[PDB]
Amino acid sequence: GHQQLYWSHPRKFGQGSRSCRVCSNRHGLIRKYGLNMCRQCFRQYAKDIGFIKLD
Amino acid sequence: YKIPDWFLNRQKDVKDGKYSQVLANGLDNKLREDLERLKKIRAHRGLRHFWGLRVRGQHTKTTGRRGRT
Amino acid sequence: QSVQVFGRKKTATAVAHCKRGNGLIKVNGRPLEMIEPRTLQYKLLEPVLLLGKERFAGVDIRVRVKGGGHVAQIYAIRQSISKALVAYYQKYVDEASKKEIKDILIQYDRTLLVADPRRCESKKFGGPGARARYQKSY
Amino acid sequence: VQISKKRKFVADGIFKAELNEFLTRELAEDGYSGVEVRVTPTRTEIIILATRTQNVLGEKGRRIRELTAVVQKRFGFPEGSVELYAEKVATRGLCAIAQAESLRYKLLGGLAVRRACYGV
Amino acid sequence: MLMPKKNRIAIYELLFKEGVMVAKKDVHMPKHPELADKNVPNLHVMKAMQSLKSRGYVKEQFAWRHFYWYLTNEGIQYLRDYLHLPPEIVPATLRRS
Amino acid sequence: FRKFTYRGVDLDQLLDMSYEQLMQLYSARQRRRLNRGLRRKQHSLLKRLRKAKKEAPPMEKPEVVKTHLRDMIILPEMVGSMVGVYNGKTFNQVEIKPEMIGHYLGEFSITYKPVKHGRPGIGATH
RNA sequence: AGGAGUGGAGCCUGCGGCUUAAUUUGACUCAACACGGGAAACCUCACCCGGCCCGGACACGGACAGGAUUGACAGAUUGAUA
RNA sequence: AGCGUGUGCCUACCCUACGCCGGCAGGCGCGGGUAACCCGUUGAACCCCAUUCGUGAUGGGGAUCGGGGAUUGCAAUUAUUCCCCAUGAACGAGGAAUUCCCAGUAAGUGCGGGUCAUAAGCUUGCGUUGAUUAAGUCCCUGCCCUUUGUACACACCGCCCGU
Repeated sequence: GHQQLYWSHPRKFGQGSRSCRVCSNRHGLIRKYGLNMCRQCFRQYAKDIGFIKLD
Repeated sequence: YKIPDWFLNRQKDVKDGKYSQVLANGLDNKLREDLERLKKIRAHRGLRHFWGLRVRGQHTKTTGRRGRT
Repeated sequence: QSVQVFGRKKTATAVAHCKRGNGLIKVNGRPLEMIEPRTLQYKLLEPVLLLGKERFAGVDIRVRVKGGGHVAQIYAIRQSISKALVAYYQKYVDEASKKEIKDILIQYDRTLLVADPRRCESKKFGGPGARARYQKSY
Repeated sequence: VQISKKRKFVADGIFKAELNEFLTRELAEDGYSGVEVRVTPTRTEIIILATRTQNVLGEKGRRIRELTAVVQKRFGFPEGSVELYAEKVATRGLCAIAQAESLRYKLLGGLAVRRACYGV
Repeated sequence: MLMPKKNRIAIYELLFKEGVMVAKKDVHMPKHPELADKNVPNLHVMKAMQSLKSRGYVKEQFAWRHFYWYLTNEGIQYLRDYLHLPPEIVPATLRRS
Repeated sequence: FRKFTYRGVDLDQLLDMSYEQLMQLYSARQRRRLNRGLRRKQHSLLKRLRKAKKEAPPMEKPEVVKTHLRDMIILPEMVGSMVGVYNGKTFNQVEIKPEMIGHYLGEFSITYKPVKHGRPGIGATH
């Protein structure tokens, strides 16, 4: 059953619970500051987000 | 003083119920590795204890060359 | 108005409120050579052996001395006393006497006015620190 | 909803990037150039700078209506709290987005690549 | 297809009453932030409308994990050709002059 | 020889005579593990143990039981009673004794066997 | 004519062929080898002791009231409250 | 110390103060913080200090490896988890073969971030203690600027000669 199985012994370290918000991919995730992008998509969109390379 | 004694060497220990007295020295390493019960319980951690392997499991090939040599 | 820069060095600071008052001989409020770390305790005894007892009867320097680090907190007391004498003499009589005691103190040692600019530098790529690199295999 | 300043700024940047990408692939055929967002008390405007605005607004402002509806329904804006406009860019020849799109549509539309690129 | 029919009829009714939506690209997910509270569990509802627009005769517009659907004349034409319900049940598209 | 006493304690009553000392004379290693809490699926090993202890009298091991389950037992003293466990690809049993508190029930499977050694030559091997 | 920090004196991982089942996919000089942000019990594992749920717009063979999919620890499968 | 992190839109898996007192992180309560506001003047700290060696296999540094209460994890053992009793560790400069490095640098040392459930022996940063050597050269390994030779141009891992 759905309610007899869900959240029984908790997924307190779920790794398949997150994905890139742009490409639905699970590796290279950047969860810092709530970005939730993979590192490649973040490098693609960093200038638009507001991160810039000063040093 | 009825203090629960965490100051001693071996509480809960096998081969003497209370903190009693036993004779002859030169055996402290043996007293920290009780050879009878581990051998009789047929344990693989028993082979760790007895063969000289790592009952906790330090890594041995180059590092961890002190501990079984 | 109020001109007050007190003494500071590296990290530590001896806030030196200069005004008229008792002005007894005290470092951290404590006696002449009595500081607990016991390492650099002579640095203040030197000048007061030249002028006399009358000269420090009206110079209250109330110091808030905060900061960990010997080379910081020490070597800041010398800066603080140099500035105290400088300001006192400049404001009261003339800058010629300030010229003279500042001359002896500063030409005596350069390192009051100058601090060490050296500071920990940034860590870089592919290495345990700033300059070291990770071992390269072949 | 209370959120930290770092997270708020990062989420604002994420919203700008997602909106830019969405309407880029939506109306790049209409000479899309850029988007700007102005957040002011009760007024959150989205300005779409594009070379041609005839199809960006469409007829009777149909396309602008659909864009506002989809943006509001996706990003959770309050109903009627976001109004997105569309204004022309004075100098189309100094935007690499517009000119790269123009070169793409000259290449797709049929032209020698050297001729299209030299015209651009 | 992995779809029931009762929720299917309910989702056709909901799609009639709304018409233009934006959806995320999930299949087995019953917790979608912007498409909850339809008196029906959200898994069947959300996948149901995704399949309603993704039969093979209606277009889409999608990226950044989100489906965008605007009511073109293909949407209305397929409405006519498949459901055979005339638009005299007035949709949300005949307003805002 | 003759039977050796269990620290002079009495096991005649399950609760009043014995199991009074949760930690008084009993060590760690399932001192708190038994008190971690409870879940489902826990009582099946104990049920099979009660079957294998009731249907089968002592001095006579029961039929083969082969399950992996590694569980928490509110008691780690189980005299005349063992959990015959299938581990790896094979089965293992250990002769139990009424001196149990101070160890685990899963540390008896040798799984770190010396893996196969090759014959490196042709090139340089040191 | 310099040295300092010793891959062997004070905590593991990546990779290259073979125990019935393990040395689990790209990369092999610098410019591969805690690199794939790759610290994999499930989940993105896919050399795992055996497998079950689903697939269908285009031409298709068996042309519909059961043609059985996932919920019992007990007298069982080599694990498996399928 | 300083760099930083920290929670109710799928984050009901945030950072924690204070009181639980078996001996302090801690399973129970009760508060603070969407943060220069609370953790925090950064919750079992460095270097130092008559536990002390007037010399050195000792007190001076950890040789497998057992306990007292367990941070609380579908397993942990087939990677989570916390001070100590002196039974000695080749206990004081290291096979050919080599890597990195010029001052707040090497090295020692710990602390954050990412990964993440506190998840690190990884990496990415940050401080803290803090040097020995050198201000040179083209010997090795290579690079660049010129002249020169070439039978090479797939460019010397080239071309090519004779049983």
